Amino acid sequence: GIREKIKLVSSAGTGHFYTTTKNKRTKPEKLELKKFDPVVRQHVIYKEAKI
Amino acid sequence: MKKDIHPKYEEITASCSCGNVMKIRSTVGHDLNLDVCSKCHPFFTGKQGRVDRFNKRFNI
Amino acid sequence: MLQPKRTKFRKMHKGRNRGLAQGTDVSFGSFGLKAVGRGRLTARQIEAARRAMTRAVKRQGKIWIRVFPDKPITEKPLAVRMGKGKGNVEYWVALIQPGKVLYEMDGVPEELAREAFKLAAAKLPIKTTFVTKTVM
Amino acid sequence: GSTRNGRDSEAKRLGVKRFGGESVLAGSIIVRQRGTKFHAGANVGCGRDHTLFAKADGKVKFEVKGPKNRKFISIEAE
Amino acid sequence: AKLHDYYKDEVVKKLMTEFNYNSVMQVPRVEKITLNMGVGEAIADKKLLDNAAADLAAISGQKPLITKARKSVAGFKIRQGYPIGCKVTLRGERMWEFFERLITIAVPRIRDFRGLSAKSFDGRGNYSMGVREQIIFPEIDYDKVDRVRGLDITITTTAKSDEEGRALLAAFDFPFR
Amino acid sequence: DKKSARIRRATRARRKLQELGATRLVVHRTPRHIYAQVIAPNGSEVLVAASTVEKAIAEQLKYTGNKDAAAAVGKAVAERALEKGIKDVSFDRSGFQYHGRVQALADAAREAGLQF
RNA sequence: CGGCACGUAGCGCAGCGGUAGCGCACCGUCAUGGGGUGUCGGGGGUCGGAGGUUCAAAUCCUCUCGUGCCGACCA
RNA sequence: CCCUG
RNA sequence: UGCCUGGCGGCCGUAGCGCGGUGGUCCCACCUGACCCCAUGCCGAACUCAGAAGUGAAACGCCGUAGCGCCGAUGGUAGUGUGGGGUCUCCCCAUGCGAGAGUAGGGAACUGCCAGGCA
RNA sequence: CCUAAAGAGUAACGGAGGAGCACGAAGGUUGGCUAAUCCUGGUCGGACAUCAGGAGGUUAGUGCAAUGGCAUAAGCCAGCUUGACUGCGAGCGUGACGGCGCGAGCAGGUGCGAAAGCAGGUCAUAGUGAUCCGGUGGUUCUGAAUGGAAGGGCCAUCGC
RNA sequence: UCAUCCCGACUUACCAACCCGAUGCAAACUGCGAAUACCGGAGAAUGUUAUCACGGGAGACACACGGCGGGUGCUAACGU
Ligand SMILES: [Mg+2]
Ligand SMILES: [Mg+2]
Ligand SMILES: [Mg+2]
Ligand SMILES: [Mg+2]
Ligand SMILES: [Mg+2]
Ligand SMILES: [Mg+2]
Ligand SMILES: [Mg+2]
Ligand SMILES: [Mg+2]
Ligand SMILES: [Mg+2]
Ligand SMILES: [Mg+2]
Ligand SMILES: [Mg+2]
Ligand SMILES: [Mg+2]
Ligand SMILES: [Mg+2]
Ligand SMILES: [Mg+2]
Ligand SMILES: [Mg+2]
Ligand SMILES: [Mg+2]
Ligand SMILES: [Mg+2]
Ligand SMILES: [Mg+2]
Ligand SMILES: [Mg+2]
Ligand SMILES: [Mg+2]
Ligand SMILES: [Zn+2]
Repeated sequence: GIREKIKLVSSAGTGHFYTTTKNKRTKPEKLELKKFDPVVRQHVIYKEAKI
Repeated sequence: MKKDIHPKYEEITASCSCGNVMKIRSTVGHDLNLDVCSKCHPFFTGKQGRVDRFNKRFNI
Repeated sequence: MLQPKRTKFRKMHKGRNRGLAQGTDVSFGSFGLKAVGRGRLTARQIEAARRAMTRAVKRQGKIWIRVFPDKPITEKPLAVRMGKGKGNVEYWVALIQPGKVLYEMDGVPEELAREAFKLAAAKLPIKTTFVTKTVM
Repeated sequence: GSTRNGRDSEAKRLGVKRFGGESVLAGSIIVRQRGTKFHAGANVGCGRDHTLFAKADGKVKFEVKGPKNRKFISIEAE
Repeated sequence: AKLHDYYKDEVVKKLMTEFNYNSVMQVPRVEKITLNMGVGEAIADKKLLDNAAADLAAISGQKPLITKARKSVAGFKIRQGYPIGCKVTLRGERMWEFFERLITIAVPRIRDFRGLSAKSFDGRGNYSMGVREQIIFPEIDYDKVDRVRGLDITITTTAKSDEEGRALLAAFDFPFR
Repeated sequence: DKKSARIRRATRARRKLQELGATRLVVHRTPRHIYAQVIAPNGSEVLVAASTVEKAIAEQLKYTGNKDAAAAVGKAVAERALEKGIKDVSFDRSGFQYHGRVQALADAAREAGLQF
């Protein structure tokens, strides 16, 4: 209900993004996770971006 | 014992007024002057009637 | 009028009454009224029988009631179509098989106990009989 | 009147799928269950909803083992 | 430390004498001494808990646990895991220095002191006691205190019964009445 | 108590190794002595054993409960395991922390030839 | 008979997870020759009953017995 | 505003 | 070869509790210290390390003891498949299977590998 | 969950309860720990706050209903992290079908651990919506004379 | 009821927690537990392949009673 969708876009600049859900009421700060990126084959920083 | 969180702690001389000195490892730093110790408390040393008051009051 | 003080569930299935009862022995007292037929006993029937026993004997001896009406019975109110939910709870019964020692008593002479059991059996809806404590 | 009941769920088709003494292929489901009613023994894996599957071919075989008397399923290799 | 020397030099053989044991370590020891101070008004103000923790650090020479609520209780308006107490545990040479401090400074300084109750044992040889005013303690000074406060003391020992514990404490000349 | 606590700690690793079916290099540590056994995957038959209570180790070692004891018994169990022909074992700390004497044991075995 | 609305101080009424509130009324003192009106200052409630969850229940749920309303229709 | 017949 | 001890298993209460006794040459445990390796949301309590003065107190092992827990017959009873039958809410007969509870009784475990001490 | 007749399945306006979520830690690993309740003792502190000891043995707990689980803990605590990965998938369960679910193993890269190893979300089972029509980003895959472009396709994803 | 500040002392018309002993009951109880049933393997006989797969054509998806196990109803109904 209160969790809304966000996309984690890569810092490799290839425009590849995962999508998760987030509770912005509890945690206003952004989300950065080192996750696998399939086009650059490296575990790279995925940072929060709006839908 | 960790390091750098416990309160600061050295040896201190203490002196009780009955002529007593003792050697105590503590935190206040300065030496201690003591009112009463275990060697001079009345309980520790052990130093801790109507008809008689009537007779002494109104003796005949 | 006997009734459990609280129960896990408000309504219960109809069930069956097959088999022969245990508790077929006189346990506490000496002289017992034991069922021979098979059927249900309303808590009202239990109360009426117990009253008949105690006021026939006039408060000597002691009376044990070896059955308890734990089973709720529903009845649908009149002029109501079939279905639309199980009916409301109406009274409580105890399923009694043959050979169930229903009532038990002690401290009383034999003829008086037999007479009191005769009044009790007249109030009961099922076949009963008189039994005596055996040492084994 | 009206009822507050009338709800139920679809049945989940639990239970033992391959009984004692079956010949099983690799990856075949032995038991679907809620929790480890049956525990995994040799050559048996326990998938994330506690589904017991055969990690290798062979003959499936039930046992009781352990100090707490638990049912274990194993695959005795053919 | 000198109390430990007193123990190892005379108290063990004295215990041997009046109890007729078979072992010098049938002679009981002091297992631990823990100091508690329940500061349950922290729900009203958490800062006085910090002041109290500083005071208990001052007496103990040791940083205390800020212990939290085990289970939420309606009557005292506490939630589970809320910091409402302070505690230290004392072992070894710290037993002996703090016990020396207590038995040779603090119990002479108790206001209207008449001795301690010998019935304060818990039935298993362990002793407990309650101090009402920490100002009887010279580890804290008079005019820098904020609130009157007390604490409670437990000496847990390996003694198997109350008579064993009271015999040990009488060997240390603990003021029973 | 401490023995049952150590057994409870070791049970997870021991059943994991028993399910994997690997030969086990089990350590047992006492304040005075240390013992090490390489045992079969069946869990009932040992392959080799080495301990500080043996004369052929205690005669040249000074004290039996130190890092030197751990290193010597690790060296010894390593060559007897190699000459019996294992080359491949999985470690079993048996609830002891992987630190100090147990660590010195494992390092001695690893440097003296076992890979784990 | 089926819903759905409410049981709050002596009375009339708000409040519908942690606090019980307003008015009339009662009491005490002033003002009056005295009463009323007026002025000052107080108190008063198992929150309808019972039991279930929750750290906690007036507030959430179930049943209960009261009062009100809307329907108990085609034949 | 009122003042028991 | 025998006894004792430790480790790892088999087995999962006939094996577990209780009560009484017994052991420290070796082993084990308690233990002695801990500025150091490491550690305590405080404490060398635990964990870790360096040792070996003392103790088998606790622990642990062993032995004895049914006060229990546990196992457990034979027969009987309940139930039930199949075929028939009745007074058909429930029972009966032929036949096959055959409980649970309880009783007599059993029962204070047995065993494999390695290592150490003594004989 | 029961009805449901000891495989599965099985109806009723049959009997009882829940959901339309939550969490970047409440996930991964490593390491450690064990509950409820009661009694005794103790300053405010009382029946119940904190501490010590004893009995007890999961009668606790599980983010939320019930059932089945759980001590090797799936329960509690701390350190480090992002496997809540990408392309696949032997085989199997379950559905009339659309579908749903389990899954060893392979390749790339990673986290934890000394390593053996574990990790493709949470103890499991609820927490959800086909298709069309569009919207956003990438991919020349196509591109109505040719080069582009629009539009379309594919991949990711959004709006009942 | 006696003393009634803390204390404390009596009797129960009495009510009774825990535990122990004994007797029952449960669809939503299980420290036990069948008969049947169901899955699989081997074996002999019998059966007009009775089995499975694919393709052509359907019909049917209003059932009734009786037996046994049950829910519901009144263990009422030629009820459901
Ligand atoms: Mg009309
Ligand atoms: Mg008038
Ligand atoms: Mg130590
Ligand atoms: Mg002993
Ligand atoms: Mg039997
Ligand atoms: Mg024994
Ligand atoms: Mg079934
Ligand atoms: Mg069936
Ligand atoms: Mg069908
Ligand atoms: Mg672990
Ligand atoms: Mg977890
Ligand atoms: Mg979780
Ligand atoms: Mg869950
Ligand atoms: Mg063109
Ligand atoms: Mg053109
Ligand atoms: Mg496009
Ligand atoms: Mg139709
Ligand atoms: Mg139909
Ligand atoms: Mg039909
Ligand atoms: Mg019909
Ligand atoms: Zn003095």
